[PDB]
Amino acid sequence: KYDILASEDVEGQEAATLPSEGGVRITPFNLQEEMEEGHFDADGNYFLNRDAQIRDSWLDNIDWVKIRETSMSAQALLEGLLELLLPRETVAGALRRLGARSPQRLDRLSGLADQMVARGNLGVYQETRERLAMRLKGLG
Amino acid sequence: VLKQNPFWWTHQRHDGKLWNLNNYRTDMIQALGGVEGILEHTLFKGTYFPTWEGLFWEKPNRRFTLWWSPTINRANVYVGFQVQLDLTGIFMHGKIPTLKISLIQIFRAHLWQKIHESIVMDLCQVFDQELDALEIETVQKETIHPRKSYKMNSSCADILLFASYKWNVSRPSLLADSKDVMDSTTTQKYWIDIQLRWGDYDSHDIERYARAKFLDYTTDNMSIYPSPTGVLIAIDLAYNLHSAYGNWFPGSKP
Amino acid sequence: SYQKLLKYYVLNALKHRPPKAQKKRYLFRSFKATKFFQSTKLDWVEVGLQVCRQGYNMLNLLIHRKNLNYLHLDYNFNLKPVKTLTTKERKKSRFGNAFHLCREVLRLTKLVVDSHVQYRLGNVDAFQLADGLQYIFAHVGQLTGMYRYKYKLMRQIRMCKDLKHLIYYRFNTGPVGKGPGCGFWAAGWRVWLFFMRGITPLLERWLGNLLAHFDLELRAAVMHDILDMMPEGIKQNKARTILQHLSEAWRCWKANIPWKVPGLPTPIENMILRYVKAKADWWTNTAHYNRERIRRGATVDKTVCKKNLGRL
Amino acid sequence: PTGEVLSLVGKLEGTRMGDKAQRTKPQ
Amino acid sequence: KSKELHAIKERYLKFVFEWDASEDTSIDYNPLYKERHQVQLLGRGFIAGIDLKQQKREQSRFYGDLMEKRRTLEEKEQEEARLRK
Amino acid sequence: NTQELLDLLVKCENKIQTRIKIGLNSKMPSRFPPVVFYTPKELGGLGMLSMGHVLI
Amino acid sequence: EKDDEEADAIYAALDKRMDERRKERREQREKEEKIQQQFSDLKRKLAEVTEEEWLSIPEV
Amino acid sequence: KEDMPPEHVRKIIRDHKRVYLGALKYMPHAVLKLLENMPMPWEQIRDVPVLYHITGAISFVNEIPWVIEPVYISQWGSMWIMMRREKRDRRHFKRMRFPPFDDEEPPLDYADNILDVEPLEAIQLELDPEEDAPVLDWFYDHQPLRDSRKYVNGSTYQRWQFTLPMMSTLYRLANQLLTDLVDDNYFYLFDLKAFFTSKALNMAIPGGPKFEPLVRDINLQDEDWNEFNDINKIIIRQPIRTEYKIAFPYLYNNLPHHVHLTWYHT
Repeated sequence: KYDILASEDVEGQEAATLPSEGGVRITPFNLQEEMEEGHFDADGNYFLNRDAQIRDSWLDNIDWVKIRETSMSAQALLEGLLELLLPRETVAGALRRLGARSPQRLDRLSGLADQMVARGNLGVYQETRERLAMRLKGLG
Repeated sequence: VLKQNPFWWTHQRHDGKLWNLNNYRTDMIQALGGVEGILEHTLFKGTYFPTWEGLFWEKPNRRFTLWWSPTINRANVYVGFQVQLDLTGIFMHGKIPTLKISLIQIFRAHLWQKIHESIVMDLCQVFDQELDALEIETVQKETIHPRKSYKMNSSCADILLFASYKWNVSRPSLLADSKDVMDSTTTQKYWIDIQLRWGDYDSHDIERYARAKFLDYTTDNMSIYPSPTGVLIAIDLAYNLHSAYGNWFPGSKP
Repeated sequence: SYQKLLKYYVLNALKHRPPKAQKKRYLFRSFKATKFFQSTKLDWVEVGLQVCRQGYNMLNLLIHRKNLNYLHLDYNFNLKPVKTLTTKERKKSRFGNAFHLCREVLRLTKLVVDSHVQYRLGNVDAFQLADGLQYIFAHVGQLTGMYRYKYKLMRQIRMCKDLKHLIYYRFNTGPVGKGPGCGFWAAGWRVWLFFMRGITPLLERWLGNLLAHFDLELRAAVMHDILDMMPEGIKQNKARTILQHLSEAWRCWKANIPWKVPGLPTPIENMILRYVKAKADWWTNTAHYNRERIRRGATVDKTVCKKNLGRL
Repeated sequence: PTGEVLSLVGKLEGTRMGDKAQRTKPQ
Repeated sequence: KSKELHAIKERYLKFVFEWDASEDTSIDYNPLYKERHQVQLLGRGFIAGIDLKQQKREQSRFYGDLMEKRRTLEEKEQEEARLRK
Repeated sequence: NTQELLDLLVKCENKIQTRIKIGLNSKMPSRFPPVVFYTPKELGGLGMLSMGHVLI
Repeated sequence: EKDDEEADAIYAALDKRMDERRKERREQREKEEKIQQQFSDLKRKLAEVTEEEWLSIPEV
Repeated sequence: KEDMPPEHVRKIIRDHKRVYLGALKYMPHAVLKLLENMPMPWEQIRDVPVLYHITGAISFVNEIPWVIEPVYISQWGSMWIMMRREKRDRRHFKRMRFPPFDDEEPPLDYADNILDVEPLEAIQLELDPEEDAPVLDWFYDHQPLRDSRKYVNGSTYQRWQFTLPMMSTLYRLANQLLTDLVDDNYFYLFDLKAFFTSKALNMAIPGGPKFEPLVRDINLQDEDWNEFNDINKIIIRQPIRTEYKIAFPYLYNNLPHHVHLTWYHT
């Protein structure tokens, strides 16, 4: 293949660092980027390295450079939710029985359930008071 | 013979020559807009030869695209563009790598800054030689940013003239505006600007460019100028054209 | 517009395929069976805002999971770069057409939901809401720009324009002058609902991804078949010799020469001859196909074209 | 005004095959 | 007439949002296939969408006169009574 | 007299111009000014003999 | 994680629940929709040769 | 089996891990079901069932919009009447400004800015008390007659049984959207079979669709003169239109294939 001309051959390729000025982009004075994109030839042609990749029509044409524009303790949370929890009733139905609208008790219980899920267990809404009280006893 | 012969039927030697096309070439030249109209799109006016008859070539893609650059890299041909070359005031509408390599090699070693510096110091020497008779106190070489030579979006001060008096300056008029009206005002410090550009085929009008640059930069915020009175000399290196539109004090214009 | 509506009416009637037999499997029932989902009964506008924000967060998480912070996706679902993008950066922000199709679908959703929210607050009127919705559903190539990321979407856009023409010119008759006052949004809405029927699996699949030498091959297969019944011990000596004999046979067949190795076994020689015949047939077929393609106008490099020429 | 050539079919009513054909003089 | 003979001779011998108006049919030479006769539906049926008063003004007026002829004075006054209602 | 040949000639002229365009730049332009091709060879241009209805 | 693995199992069950709509027919059509087959006769006959002709194979 | 209160998911979403990721795979379904269950211009408010994720990752509308077709067409007929009667009253009609909201504002929270706001009136026709009695009481409901076991199958809303004074009232209201033909003779040589035949014969009925050639074959300039088709043996009285080749596809046509015979008189 034709020997790709070196960026020193042209010379005067000042290593400019400014990316853009006045909105318009600043082209690099060095042909390293253009050579990487597609190599020159021995006589100043532009055999372009075939871009074999996924199509992304937004990226290939960026609108002509577009416009250039605390958690409580686990034991504490369990104890509080148990205090908010009516006898022989899960957390979910506890949301139900207080959802026929004390409001403050309702959103307190819902929030407790929510960060309890955030802890890493998603079976919160499917546990009766007996199971979670047994869990509290096990951890206590 | 390994070459396919278009003229399998006729021999030049026996039949003669059955067609002539020199008239076609001449009519082609005429229809293209005359020799001069052909050459306007070329970079010839940037070579500053006096006339076109006495030249010859040396027997080219690179030469072909560079020579036809002012009519190819125009904003009309490619749109959604004007990425600027580094350390240079040139605008390449569209990524033209062959034109780009020609344009870097033609502007190597901070050449644009060298033109700006040379124009500045030559005009400074001119005003030093013409200090007293123009009623000039002194000439001050303004602190010019290294990238101000290739600063298109805005501009700053280049050369200042102190009067030791109050100059009477006129309205902003072009360098050829022999008929200029008085501004009915006075000033003591006079500014001069050195603006360089690469006019393409459509926008090589140095007079309009100079007028627009002067009327925009004077009314600009990123363009801090010591006095509202001054001149802005725009020089088109592409077609070797020049024009200044700013104010004029006595003797300044000629 | 009338004739173009009729064209798709006729094509729908003609290209109609019977709905395939299947077993009823309902997605949302499976969603409710698990413990991860629950149910309530909300106002439509509330769920519109929920879905808007949810889709916005999904797209932001897709962007930020590359830990790149140089693209900005605002609330109206515009993906603007924040800084001028480097060539290294313009290779990592290559998402695919699916991403921008989904982003523009969510922009359409946002437009509809925010129009309803405008009506609900008191900003606009019922009639103004209806006119806004028809405008959205008709002018969607001028409000979203989906069609860049899928070209077939120009059938839907032209069809919504066709419906606009068919409807407006009976709406605007008599005292009703020409202007922005028609709110019969029922047709474009359907057109954009049947678009999502089709592309829902496609975008779901791409979310599922993102988140959570034919002659040489034939020669290799022939060599493997020969070596399978060949001695295991003779593998570094006889396999190379057999391959060289096959290459010599191919060269002789190209040169119309009678390649023959007396030392080669008769069954091995017969297998090599069969391989040579198959290779010659494949080469002849490929040469004929390539010559026909070149004659028709197919473009190829001069070197491979010259190779095909030499084969012919 | 696009720069692509246009098919000469239909745009040649005003010309003949030889109009503007000139013969050179002896040299 | 000229287009008829031409028809006989012919027979026997970028994102575009809007449709190109050259895609249109219906440009006939036969005046029976251009100026068709419009259904009147006994003067009592109308077209969907269009404004009713406009159609009632633009209808062919055949059946109005045929009523005015055939209708007897009692049916005439009943029809006038409904008209005034 | 041959119309198909006139159409073919114009198509092939456009193909030649388009290949020159692609060699000159990767992206296809709008309103490439024709004086690039038709200018005589001694005057820098390529020198394309034309057989089509191109308007300057 | 444990919760993450449980979620992945649940979602995989969800996905396999869905294509079950046409799973049998799709899989049947896909199943319904070679060189060694052509070379089998010569391949079988090549094992008939004895080992005294294996190391005697010449090279080009 | 647990309809959880509307004030739970509100807080969950307002307050914001493969559990959260395996759910986002289905957002096109959420969009499709939300845009599908979109209120009609006669409703101010529509309360829809919602099936959400316990993290607020995704929220589907768990409903299909079933309608009784006569009632839907009559409601949109009244809509047509109203939106036409209004535009002629407001000669300067101000369109909504798109996009409705600025590109940098997070969506307004429903709980604070829309929850207790009493919405504006919807588009609704003034149904006359006497001549609209059969439909006066339930016309502009969400799902009319859903809980009246006399007229609708059940709460699943899959079958309607109507009386004739209701069907007449629904028929009068929809008339602005109705053709008011009594036949299908209007559609002679302008129906599905005619367009099928014109497509198969590679011709266009003036006023109809224009497809592309079904299969490349002989052409009207591809057959020579024979002694059969000699144009000197042919009497021309009236040109053989293409409609004559659609109406009688076997008398007026060489090689007719895929010719769906058009229905004759009615």
